[PDB]
Amino acid sequence: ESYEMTAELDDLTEKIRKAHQETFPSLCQLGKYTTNSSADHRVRLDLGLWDKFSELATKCIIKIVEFAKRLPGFTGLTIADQITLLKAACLDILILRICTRYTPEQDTMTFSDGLTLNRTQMHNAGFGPLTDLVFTFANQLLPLEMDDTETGLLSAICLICGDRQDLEEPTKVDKLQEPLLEALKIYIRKRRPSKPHMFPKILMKITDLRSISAKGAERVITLKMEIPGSMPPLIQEMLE
Amino acid sequence: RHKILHRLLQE
Ligand SMILES: C/C(=C\c1ccc(C(=O)O)cc1)c1ccc2c(c1)C(C)(C)CCC2(C)C
Repeated sequence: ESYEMTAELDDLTEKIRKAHQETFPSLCQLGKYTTNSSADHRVRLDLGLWDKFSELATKCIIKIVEFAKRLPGFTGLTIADQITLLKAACLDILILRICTRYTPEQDTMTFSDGLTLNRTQMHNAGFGPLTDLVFTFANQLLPLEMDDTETGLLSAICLICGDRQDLEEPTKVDKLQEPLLEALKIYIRKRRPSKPHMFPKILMKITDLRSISAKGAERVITLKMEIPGSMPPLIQEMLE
Repeated sequence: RHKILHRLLQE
């Protein structure tokens, strides 16, 4: 019930919480809405759903860039490094975000505009063979009971990763991540003083996200062959 | 090249 003072980290923690909430609405504070598109059986790809999904995906990528620019120090890195970090973690952050909007009761996920799709629709919107993997991840994430602070910190840790290849100032990146790592650990103990194992458990989730995002890249190639036009440009650049 | 991301990051 007692904790040493950590004003600086507390402050950083507050800034990250706000960056996330402002760049990604909460599941509760939003009006959910559905669609009847190919909601019953699975199809190779439902273009109507894809249209909306790729649009929301483009917008969330933009939100993630905004989130990045709100992280103390991020803009202090070279533009090259900013781009490298964002390209390396964007899909991971996108997957984490949608999974935190999973509703197990109805087996659905809710996008930032309220669109709520069931598993079959998520599959038909473009998730394809990655659908069950993603739902499994979301189901296993719920028990961690992460809030916006923990989610934002995890996204920030994933993004500010000095291990990414081709960084101009990897060390400078490592320097930025440490406070975030420290802040997440302390904040976790704040909420759960009994679960001293929640920190490593949450950190592990990042590696879990990677296994899915690594496959997402392959899904891009397949999607390119299924859709009539070009892959939305921003999605192209991020997975490029 | 990442004309989109550059642009979004520069401003
Ligand atoms: C997980 C995801 C997108 C996404 C997350 C949150 C919102 C929101 O509005 O809140 C919108 C979209 C996503 C984006 C692109 C791709 C994938 C998932 C998979 C895993 C299917 C691989 C292929 C591409 C098209 C790169």
